[PDB]
Amino acid sequence: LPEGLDDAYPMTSLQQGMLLQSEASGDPRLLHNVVLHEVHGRLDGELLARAWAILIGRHAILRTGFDLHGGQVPLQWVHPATAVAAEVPVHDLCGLDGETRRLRLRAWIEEEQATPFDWSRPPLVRLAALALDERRFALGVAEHHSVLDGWSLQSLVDELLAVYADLLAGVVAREAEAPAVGFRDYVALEREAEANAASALFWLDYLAGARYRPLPGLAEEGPRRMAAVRVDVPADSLSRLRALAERSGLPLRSLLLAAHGRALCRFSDADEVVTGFVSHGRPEEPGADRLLGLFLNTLPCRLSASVDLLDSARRAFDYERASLEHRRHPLAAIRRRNRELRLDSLFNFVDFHPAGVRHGGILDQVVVDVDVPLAVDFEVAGERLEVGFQYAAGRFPAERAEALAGAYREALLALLGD
Ligand code: NA
Ligand code: NA
Ligand code: NA
Ligand code: NA
Ligand code: NA
Ligand code: NA
Repeated sequence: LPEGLDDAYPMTSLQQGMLLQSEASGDPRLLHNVVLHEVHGRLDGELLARAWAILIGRHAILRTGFDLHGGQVPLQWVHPATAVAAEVPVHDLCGLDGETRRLRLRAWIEEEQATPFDWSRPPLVRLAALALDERRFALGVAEHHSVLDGWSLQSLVDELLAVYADLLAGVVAREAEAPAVGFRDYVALEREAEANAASALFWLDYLAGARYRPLPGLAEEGPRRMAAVRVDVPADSLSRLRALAERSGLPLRSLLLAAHGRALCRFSDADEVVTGFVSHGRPEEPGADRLLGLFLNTLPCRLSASVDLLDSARRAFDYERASLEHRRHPLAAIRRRNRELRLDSLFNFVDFHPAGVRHGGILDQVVVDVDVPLAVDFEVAGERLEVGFQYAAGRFPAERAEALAGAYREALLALLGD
C-alpha cells in the first residue's frame, strides 16, 4: 500500500464480482455505460475541466482505484485530489448537418464503449464535451458499472452542471453540507450483513422449494448482443396508479412489482417466477442520498401467479417488508449457499424526481452490455410512468421480446381495471 492515500478499504462484493466478470471477459464494452447529455449554454472547456476537478475533490469514489489481486483482499485505494487529473476533452461538431452530427455523436459513443479502463488510474469516470453550436454542447459521461449506480450518476451530472454554471456566471462554486457518512461506511455495513447469520438463513429459508425454470424462449447459449424495448404504457397510468396506491395502502413500487410478476408468469406460462429485485443499501444516515458510489444489491424475489392482482401486490409489499433488514446480505453470498439460484430477470424501480445553463435531455446512449438476460426498468420520469427492458438479443428472439412487452401492457391494464 503506497503512502499518500486519503484512504483504503475493501471493495464491495458487487464491485468485486463486476470487475471479475470484466476480467474474465476480455471486452471493454461489458458493464461500460456511455451517455451523451444535451447542455444549453456556452461551452468553456477550461471552466468545465475546473468544475470536474471540483467534483473529483468532493467525492472519494472519483479518486478511487481498484486493486483486485495486489493484496490479500481486493482493496479500494482513495488517492488525494492532487494526484487525480481532471481531463475533459473538447470536440468540435459545429457547422455540421443534422445526420452527420448524429453520426458523429454515435461514433463518440461506440469508440468510448470500446475503450478499456485502467482500474488503478482514477477517475474511473470519463467526460467529454462535444460542441454542437454556439449555444449547445453534448456532455459525454462514461463509467464502468462498478463505480456508480444510476442515482449516483444523476447526482454527479446535476452537481457538475451546477458547479459549471457557477463558474460560468463568475461566482464561487457552492457546495452541499458534508454528509455524515462516506462510502467506507457502506462497505462496513455490507461486510457485517454478509457475516450476519440470521440474514443468510433468511435468504436460505425464503428460497427453500423454489424452482428455477429458464425464461421460456431464452437460449442456453448465444453471443453478446443487446437490445431494448419500450412498453406501451396505458395513457394516464401514473396518475391512476398513484391513486390506486393511496387508496389501497400499497406503495406504487408494490403495484408495479406485482405487475412484473404477472407479466412474467403469464408470458412464461408458470405458476411462479424468481426475479431479481434491485434494492439500495445506502446507510440510513443524514446526507447518504448525496453520496456517490455503487449501493445496489439484487435480491431474489419469488412472484407467484394469481387471478387477484391486488393480493399479489399485497404479497409484494409483504416481501419488501420482510426482506428489508436483510437487503444488504450480498447476492453472491446468497448464491454461495444456494448454488441452484438463477435469476434470468431483474426488476428495477427508478424514482429520481431554471435560467442560464440547463440540461436539455439525453441525445444518445448505449444499451449496456450486461450478462443478465432480461432487465426491466419501471421509471417515474416527470408525470409519466415509463416501462421498458433490455435483453440479450443474442439469446432471446425479438418476437418473444415483443410478446413479453404485450404481457407487461396487459398487466398494467389489469391493475387499472378498464
Ligand atoms: Na439504478
Ligand atoms: Na444518466
Ligand atoms: Na407493448
Ligand atoms: Na403472454
Ligand atoms: Na447501443
Ligand atoms: Na403515465
